[PDB]
Amino acid sequence: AEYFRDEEGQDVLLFIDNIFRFTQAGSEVSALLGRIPSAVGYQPTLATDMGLLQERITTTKKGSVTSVQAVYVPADDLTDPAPATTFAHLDATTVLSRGISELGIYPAVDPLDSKSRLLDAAVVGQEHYDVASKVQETLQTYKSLQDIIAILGMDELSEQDKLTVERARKIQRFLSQPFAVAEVFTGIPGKLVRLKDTVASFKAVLEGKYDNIPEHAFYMVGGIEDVVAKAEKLAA
Amino acid sequence: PGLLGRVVDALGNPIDGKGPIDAAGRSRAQVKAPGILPRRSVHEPVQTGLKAVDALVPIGRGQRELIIGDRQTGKTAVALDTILNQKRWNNGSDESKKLYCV
Amino acid sequence: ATLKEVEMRLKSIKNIEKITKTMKIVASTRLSKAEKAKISAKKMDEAEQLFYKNAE
Repeated sequence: AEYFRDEEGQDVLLFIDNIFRFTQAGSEVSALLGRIPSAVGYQPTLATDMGLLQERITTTKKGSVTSVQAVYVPADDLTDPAPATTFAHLDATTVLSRGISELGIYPAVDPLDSKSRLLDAAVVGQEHYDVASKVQETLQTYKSLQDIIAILGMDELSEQDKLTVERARKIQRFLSQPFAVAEVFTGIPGKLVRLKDTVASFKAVLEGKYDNIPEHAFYMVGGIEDVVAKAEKLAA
Repeated sequence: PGLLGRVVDALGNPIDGKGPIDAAGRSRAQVKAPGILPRRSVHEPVQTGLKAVDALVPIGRGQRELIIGDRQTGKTAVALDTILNQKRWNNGSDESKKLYCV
Repeated sequence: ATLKEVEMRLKSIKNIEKITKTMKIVASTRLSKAEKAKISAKKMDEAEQLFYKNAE
């Protein structure tokens, strides 16, 4: 990658997989190197070693490298030191959670646990920001109310809350998109949805201009056109 | 005094390359804390420009209040805001109101 | 783990406590309206019973 970045002077798009294996590997040979094991058996040089890898990857004047690094979070405990050390070092975190996968939502991305450096209102544009801010509040509300729905039921919630819950369930399955590489896994044609188009389509939903659409007509759709089309299909 | 506007590495070399450091001493880093008698009670305000911080947990000068919080919540952003507000007081010529941030 | 499974379960119990607390208070509020109604209703009933009793 350095050769590409520097000498060929081109942009790159690095990918490394799975970087927990990188941590783990170093931990093992640390032990063999005779160093007194550090916390949760990780190498005592973990920080600097991770640091050397990450620091080496950067966008210089010479080139630009867009790394995407997979990380395996052992037993989905991000509090474990190996993910936690990596967690700081990476610019644009994305968490893929067991629960969301289990909900049958593929991507498995955890919506309220996805933070990116560039997400700032100016950077992504005010409209993008505002739309996404509304999504975040709605989903977070849905989660807070989820416990209440669990014991009390949905009938004891506010009228406003009940509409918010209904939108949240719709939004939850509006996230679903079938992958192009899961024309093998699910055999459902993949979708590439333009950024502007997504902002617009989510805006409509939030405005409730599709509160006459059933929940399953948001499942594994694409754009706005698709939400409507799958509603018509289901209606039959 | 002259380390203002210098991004320097730990050694002391400018890593922003703003040339040789203007400095009036080189001092040991193993230097000790100021004695019981050399302290005075804190009472001089400092305003961080954050409404909640300034009212709910007011901060004074020479204070050592922790900022302990959840991982990568742009923890540094909350802190950085304090530095920015110091521009208002700093711009002024009253040396009581000049906080030279590090 | 032990540690986390304890903690999540304890959190559940805490949340449950909070909900049962909330309900109990709200129940008291709701109860006040209920009791008021029951008085008025019972008074109304007594008039009908006045006929039935006296009638045999």
